[PDB]
Amino acid sequence: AATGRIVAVIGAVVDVQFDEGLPPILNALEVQGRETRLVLEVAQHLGESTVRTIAMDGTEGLVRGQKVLDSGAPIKIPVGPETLGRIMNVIGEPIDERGPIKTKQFAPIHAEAPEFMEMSVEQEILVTGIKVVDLLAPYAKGGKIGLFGGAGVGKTVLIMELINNVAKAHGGYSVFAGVGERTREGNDLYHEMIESGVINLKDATSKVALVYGQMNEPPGARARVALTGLTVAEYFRDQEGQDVLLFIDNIFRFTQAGSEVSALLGRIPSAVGYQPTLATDMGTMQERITTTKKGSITSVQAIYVPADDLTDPAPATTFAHLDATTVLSRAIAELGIYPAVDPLDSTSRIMDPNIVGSEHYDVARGVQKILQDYKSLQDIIAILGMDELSEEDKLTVSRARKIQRFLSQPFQVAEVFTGHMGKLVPLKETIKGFQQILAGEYDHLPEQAFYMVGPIEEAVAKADKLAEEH
Amino acid sequence: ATGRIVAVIGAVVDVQFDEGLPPILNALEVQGRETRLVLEVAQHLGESTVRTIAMDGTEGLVRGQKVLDSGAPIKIPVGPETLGRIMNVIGEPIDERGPIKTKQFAPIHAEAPEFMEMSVEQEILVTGIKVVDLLAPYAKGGKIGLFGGAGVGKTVLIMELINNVAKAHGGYSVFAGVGERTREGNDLYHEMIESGVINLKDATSKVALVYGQMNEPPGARARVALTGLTVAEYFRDQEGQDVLLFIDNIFRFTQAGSEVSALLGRIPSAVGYQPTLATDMGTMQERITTTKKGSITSVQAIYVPADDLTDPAPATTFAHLDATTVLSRAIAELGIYPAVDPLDSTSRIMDPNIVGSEHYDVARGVQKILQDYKSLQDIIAILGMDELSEEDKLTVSRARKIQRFLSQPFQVAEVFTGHMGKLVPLKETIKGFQQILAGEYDHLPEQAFYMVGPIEEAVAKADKLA
Amino acid sequence: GAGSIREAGGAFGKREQAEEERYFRAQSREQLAAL
Amino acid sequence: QKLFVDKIREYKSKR
Amino acid sequence: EMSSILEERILGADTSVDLEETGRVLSIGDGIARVHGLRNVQAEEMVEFSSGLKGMSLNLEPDNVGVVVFGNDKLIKEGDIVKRTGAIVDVPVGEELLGRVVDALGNAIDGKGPIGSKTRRRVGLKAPGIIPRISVREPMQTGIKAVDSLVPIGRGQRELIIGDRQTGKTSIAIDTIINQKRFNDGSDEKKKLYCIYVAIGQKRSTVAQLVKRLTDADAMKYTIVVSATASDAAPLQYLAPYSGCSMGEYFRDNGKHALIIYDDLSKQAVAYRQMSLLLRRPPGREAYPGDVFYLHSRLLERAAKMNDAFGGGSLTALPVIETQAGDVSAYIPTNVISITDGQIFLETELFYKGIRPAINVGLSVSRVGSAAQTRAMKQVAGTMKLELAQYREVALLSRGVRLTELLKQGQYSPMAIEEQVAVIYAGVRGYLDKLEPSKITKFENAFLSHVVSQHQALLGTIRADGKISEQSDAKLKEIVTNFLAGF
Amino acid sequence: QNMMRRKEQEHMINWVEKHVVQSTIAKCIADLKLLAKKA
Amino acid sequence: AKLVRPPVQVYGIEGRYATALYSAASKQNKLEQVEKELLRVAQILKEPKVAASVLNPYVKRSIKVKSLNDITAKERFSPLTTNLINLLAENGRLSNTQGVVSAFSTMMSVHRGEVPCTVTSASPLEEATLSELKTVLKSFLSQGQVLKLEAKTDPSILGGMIVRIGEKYVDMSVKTKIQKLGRAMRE
Ligand SMILES: Nc1ncnc2c1ncn2[C@@H]1O[C@H](COP(=O)(O)OP(=O)(O)OP(=O)(O)O)[C@@H](O)[C@H]1O
Ligand SMILES: Nc1ncnc2c1ncn2[C@@H]1O[C@H](COP(=O)(O)OP(=O)(O)O)[C@@H](O)[C@H]1O
Ligand SMILES: Nc1ncnc2c1ncn2[C@@H]1O[C@H](COP(=O)(O)OP(=O)(O)O)[C@@H](O)[C@H]1O
Ligand SMILES: [Mg+2]
Ligand SMILES: [Mg+2]
Ligand SMILES: [Mg+2]
Repeated sequence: AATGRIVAVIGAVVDVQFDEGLPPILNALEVQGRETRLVLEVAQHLGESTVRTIAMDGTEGLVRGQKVLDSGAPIKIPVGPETLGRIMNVIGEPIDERGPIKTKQFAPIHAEAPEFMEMSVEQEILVTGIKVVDLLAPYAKGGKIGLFGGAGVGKTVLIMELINNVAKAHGGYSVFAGVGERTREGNDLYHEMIESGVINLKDATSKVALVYGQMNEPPGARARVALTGLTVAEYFRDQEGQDVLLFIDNIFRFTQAGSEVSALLGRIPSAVGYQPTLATDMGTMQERITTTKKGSITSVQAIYVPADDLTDPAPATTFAHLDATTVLSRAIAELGIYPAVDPLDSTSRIMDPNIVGSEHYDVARGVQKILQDYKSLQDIIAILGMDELSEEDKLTVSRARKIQRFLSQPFQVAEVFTGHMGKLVPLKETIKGFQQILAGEYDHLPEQAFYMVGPIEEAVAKADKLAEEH
Repeated sequence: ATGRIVAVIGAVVDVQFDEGLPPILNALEVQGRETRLVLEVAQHLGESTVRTIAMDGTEGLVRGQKVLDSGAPIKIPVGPETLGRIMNVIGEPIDERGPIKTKQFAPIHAEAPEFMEMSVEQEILVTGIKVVDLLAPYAKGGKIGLFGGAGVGKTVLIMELINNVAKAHGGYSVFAGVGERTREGNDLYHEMIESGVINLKDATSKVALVYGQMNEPPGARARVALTGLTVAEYFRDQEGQDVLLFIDNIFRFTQAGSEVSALLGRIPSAVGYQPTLATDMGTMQERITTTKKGSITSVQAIYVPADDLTDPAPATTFAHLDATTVLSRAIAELGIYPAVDPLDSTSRIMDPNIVGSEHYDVARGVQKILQDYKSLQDIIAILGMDELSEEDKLTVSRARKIQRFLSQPFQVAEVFTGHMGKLVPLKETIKGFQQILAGEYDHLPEQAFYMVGPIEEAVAKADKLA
Repeated sequence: GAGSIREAGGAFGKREQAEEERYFRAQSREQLAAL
Repeated sequence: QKLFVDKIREYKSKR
Repeated sequence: EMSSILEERILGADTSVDLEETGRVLSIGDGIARVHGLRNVQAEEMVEFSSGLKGMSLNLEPDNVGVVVFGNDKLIKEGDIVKRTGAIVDVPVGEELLGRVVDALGNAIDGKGPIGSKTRRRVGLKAPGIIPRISVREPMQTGIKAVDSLVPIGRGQRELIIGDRQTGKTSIAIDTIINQKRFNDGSDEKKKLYCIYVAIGQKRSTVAQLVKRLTDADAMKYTIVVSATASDAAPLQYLAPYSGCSMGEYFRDNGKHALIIYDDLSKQAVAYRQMSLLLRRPPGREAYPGDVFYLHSRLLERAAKMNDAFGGGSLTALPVIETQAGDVSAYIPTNVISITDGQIFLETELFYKGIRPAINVGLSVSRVGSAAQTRAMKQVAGTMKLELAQYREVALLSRGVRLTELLKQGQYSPMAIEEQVAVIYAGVRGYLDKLEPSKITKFENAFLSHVVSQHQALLGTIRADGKISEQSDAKLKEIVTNFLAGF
Repeated sequence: QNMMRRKEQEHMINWVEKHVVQSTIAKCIADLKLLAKKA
Repeated sequence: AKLVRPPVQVYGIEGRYATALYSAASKQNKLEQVEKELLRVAQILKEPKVAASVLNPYVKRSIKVKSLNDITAKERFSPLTTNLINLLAENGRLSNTQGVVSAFSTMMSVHRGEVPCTVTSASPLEEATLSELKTVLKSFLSQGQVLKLEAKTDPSILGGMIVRIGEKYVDMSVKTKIQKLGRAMRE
């Protein structure tokens, strides 16, 4: 293998000069003579027998002339069933303090996306248990989902609820990739999965692998940890034909770390400061996250929306890479409704009367229509007043507020915030309850009876309790 | 050491020293000029080359001209002889009264006072102005800033403060004109001559003037603030006096720094400003401070570009002041002068333990009623005055009366408004605003509180109009 | 762009919220009586 | 050690 | 003295001279020295200039080294000799710093002699991983009613204080620092919180006033004040937060609990922007460097709550962010909002409406929430939060006005948790819907005086149990009804 | 007292240094011998 | 093929061309004759006629190219020197010729074990103690290295000795000693 020498160190970008045997792009290089392991990923060939690499760890204590050794292949992580229950970092090292991950096969994190002939068109609705995502923007078994939202709207709480429900009702080796999020949340997730039997530290029967690169890692690690998790999921999908789950949180940090190294990589900025290679890098990543004919990868991705923009280049670019987007609004969470899903901005590709039937589709479209007319009537309520509106308009606004409340739901992972019991509602109960609220079958009940309940039965029970107590 | 000019681009002149490279901040003298052209070393470039900044015009500089290193930074004459005189950036008399015969000279580049020299006493300084004394009172020895866009009253307010505080003072005063109209400097000189403050016949002068105006190259406008700083620093340290330092305008310091930074080969920061904006502003502002060796009551006018208070220069200069008097154009359009924004001016001695519970309560009640009126402004503007409750109508009436009462005629405005200048003691201010808040004048019209002194004059004007 | 008066959040949005929810609180405490 | 002795001499001389 | 200036201040001075590896200044300007040589100098290593100055070797370019100067570059000339130190930037850490005012490198600036520090600690260390941490459970008591009730803060949390200029952020931090006095001199050892205050880019007289406020309340015996004021070089204002964070990590790694306030991080971001623009690094949005999010995240990730196998230590961070004209959607504010575990939004509109502290309870968030509260405060604060919400949507309504006037608090008056819960009890249980709001604060002043003068046993039981038991609830009902009769 | 003890002492510390510079080729020989001890 | 790295690395276009020629001659065992030839062409190109001709920016390129080729075939140079001058003439780097020769000369210098050593004193010192200094500083070198001394005098150090050998550097001056002891006496 080749042997190089560091010739420049500027932040997280390291230039290495190879007198012989220039390493191909995307190879991993091991800096020699360090306490821990520092891996450099080749990014550019600068000519003059010099490459420009990105560091996967900190670059403190690096010397010009320090010897670098070419590994001969991209960052190869250990993949297999032995990574189940374990935690690993970007370069595939155990960070749970449980010894080494002893697999028999190693897979590079840089591979090609599946071709066009390896695609699959089958769409089966994935029942979630949450009323709004099941009614308006239903998920597909094998499709990329995506959860948009600003800071403090409930992306992590919603992804924990989804992990709970699906990954426990599942039998297919889920995989969680923590990309540039808080380490406190990583510890909380680890211990919550340990207590609920999903991670079994004894006599391993665990069904979730963990991959964690958090906010304290340099941009290289935060930009390649998503690909490491993706590689673990790709192995579980290909060499076992299993149905795999891939939870990524947060996926915006991948593009953000790319943007953070772009400037030093020697590239003119694009719009909003992003790298000129935002869309094609995001596409190279996201086209491997897909259901092929060999297996399936149901991918739930939390996507940070900077300052509730939703037109920022990173969210606007990731919209096209999804099937059932679930946008979380802040104005809805400030109404006390949770989850904060925006009904007039969430979208699914299986919301088709030939996929979810005519009843589900009609109920969803009626909910969205009445909420839009509610939005339109709010202006008249603003300037005229609620008194002069017709009884037609008053009744439609009442139905709209009641549907708003009924879209909320208590989560089993949000007891600490609300103290209420976690409710999981089947699909038919949701369809029937919204159909009955649309029909007017409960126009005699207070709107506060539908707030934070399960099906409509609990709504009328809460109505009865509020009627007796008041 | 003798160097030779090897580059001239505007105000930035490169010099190449064959031996004895001068340190940074040194003052170099160009040989062969009709007057004195001083270059201030700013960077070392290697190759035995320095990059200076010229304090005067650079026209006529040839590549190869001789430049001698003086061996020290720009040194100005300091002492009690600079009182009643005018000096430029480099400390030369520009009043045609001969040299300044001092015994000591102080470099204009000194280190800021350390942390252990800071004093913490916060006694109030009464100005005679209603809104200032009420809502954002000044402090003896604190740093004061008068923000404001173009043509809102920064200079009128600073001349009013000079009229009220400077001549009624015991110690010394220093006025550093930094990039402003030269005719205003002439007006100030002649006004101080007629007022006996500056005496051309004996040594009883009480103000030292330092002037580098808007007709000066950017180097002079960047260092004349430091010249004024140095004069005031001598009067504080070596005399122990209580000094008054007036700076107008302190924004031109940052603006000239930006103009020269363009050519110094630096990547620009936001709004095209120098990358070293806050650091230069800090190294300048941390010298304008009261220590335990003397006090410096600093009043600085701060221009605001395009009426944007979030511009990097004012947004950076906010954090250096003990009391900010933010002027507004929207208020100045209503004829309310001074145009002080009541809901944007602050002070660190607006503290009940300092000013008294009565004063604090009156100020906070005035501010609360003005904020209520501001919140109502939208509905008032769209749905008319009728749709307010009568409580809201009373709040609006009292708030408009308070707005009119915050206005005041200035003694310096006796030439372009005609009304006599009113100087309102603090007790009259507190009493009048407390009475207006209590509802004791809900029968007088709002135009009766406009441009008056104490509240009795508002009552008299209300009677006169009827 | 309907509902913009409520999306802005100025004076005419806060009063919209107040008007609407006071009306519906009255109607709610009245409907709890009829039950 | 011209500076060992000087710092102890000149201060002793300061006595 | 008369002999104690030579006896060991000279005779013991380590006057040894050794062969050291050096470099040579090619150019120097705006605090960025380009040093030729130093072939073996490490990245981010502290170097030392021939004129006593110090600097950090940031850029390692093939032909030179970009050394940022910790001080004034006026003393540095071309051709000067830059000598290595061999060590990455480190600060002195220990318990001796408690009660001192230091600069970004750990040097005493209060004139009380050297710090008797035995150990040193890097500033750019790595935050603890996933294993050494545990859930944030212990409450960090601020003494402010709105914070301690509606936006509670745990030990190991990162709570952002964000607002415009002159809205009350530094006052929130100072109240939080002063309040820990009751716990620090008490008996229970694991309730002691050693505060740390980092002043970045502030005026020097402001830090003097702040040290005076903290010593008047005798709150300096457990506080470290790191100060990189406006006149200090940009590298010092960039290094101050990491120095303070290492000083707090000392406590966090040794079974103790610390608290660190970065006041503020906008000025650290500005100093880093300057320092990186002068190194010819390409600018990003608003000319900030590309990795400013990393700059703040690797700092706020070190505020952790360790488990018991690591000592059970803690480090709570309270970053401060100033916004321009209430624009919370800016670059650095959104970065730090994405990093932290919640926010405390301050507004000038609420500030001028008499609501002080102007904590917007609608926008204020605490991602840990109830897990960081005592049981009694939780019992009352649940209903208080819900009632305040209900009032905020209809702005009952009189109860909500009573509650908001209850939330108002003076400056430098941090209450105890027992008194806080008693007040919010007397507010939510209905005994105040009879008074007019213009006497609410009067009632609370008199009521607190009466309770602390007469009923120390009830408050002692509150402080001991943590729950408002039915016995305590009944006795408190008695006290409040009798006083309301008296009032 | 502490005020006088401070300034008088810092004046003292200034006296000695501008006095020693006022106040010898054995150093050049001592420097040659001390240089050989580096090895 | 792949280049050979000179013992030192010079940067810029001067360094690029000098490293190029070092790798060129080292591959053919001709470093010394091309060193002589390059110093010779430095003398040639500091000629007033030739310098005013080729450094003139508004003289056409091929004209000075053929002039350089003429003087290069007249001077009976190695094919490496001819190729270097022609390559400098094509790319338009005639202003960088003496920079390139200086970089190549310092490459050959450091190739001959020549380490730059500098000693400083307050006043000029004995030459016998200068020979002692040379012999003692020789001990800091490996065998195969050469002493190239430059004794400058600086009366501001108040006495002592400031030795810098290569990049290692010892400061024995009494000025830095009084500075150190004074900062120790203050703190
Ligand atoms: N809880 C409070 N009650 C009453 N007054 C307060 C309170 N908090 C702050 N103030 C006052 O409002 C002003 C704000 O001062 P403070 O330093 O706390 O805000 P800030 O966020 O640090 O603004 P800046 O740093 O730009 O000066 C101060 O004059 C202070 O006296
Ligand atoms: N289903 C919910 N029920 C109650 N509160 C919730 C719910 N979801 C989110 N929240 C609240 O909103 C906050 C946001 O937490 P988080 O999931 O980390 O959002 P994000 O990661 O997008 O910033 C939570 O701390 C929680 O208090
Ligand atoms: N206190 C005042 N009273 C009356 N008129 C005023 C007052 N302040 C400003 N003005 C008017 O507004 C104009 C602006 O004056 P000036 O102080 O020079 O503004 P600036 O210095 O900010 O450009 C003045 O010509 C004056 O007519
Ligand atoms: Mg999240
Ligand atoms: Mg003006
Ligand atoms: Mg502050």
